[PDB]
Amino acid sequence: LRKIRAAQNISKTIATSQNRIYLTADNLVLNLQDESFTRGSDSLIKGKK
Amino acid sequence: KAAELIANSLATAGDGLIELRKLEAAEDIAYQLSRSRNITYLPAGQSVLLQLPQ
Repeated sequence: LRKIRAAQNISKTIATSQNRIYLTADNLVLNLQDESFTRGSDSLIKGKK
Repeated sequence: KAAELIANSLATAGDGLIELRKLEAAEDIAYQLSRSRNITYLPAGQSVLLQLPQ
């Protein structure tokens, strides 16, 4: 059984391995805009008295 | 004991029992031999700013 122990130990060391694959992503952004954008103007002709 | 019980169960369940136990085991063995896989996805997008038209 010493033989088995040693074989076990060697097998253990050699054997260890593992793989895995998955896809995930993390992202976060917060944009705060309290406004409707301006700088919007049509072409109109206006005049004042 | 498990082996004894399995043998007993298969004996009762007949040959058909044994056969597909063998298949299950084969499936297990095959899985272990090659355990891995992935799933494919189509692309996601990223954020962007939307401008509303006037």
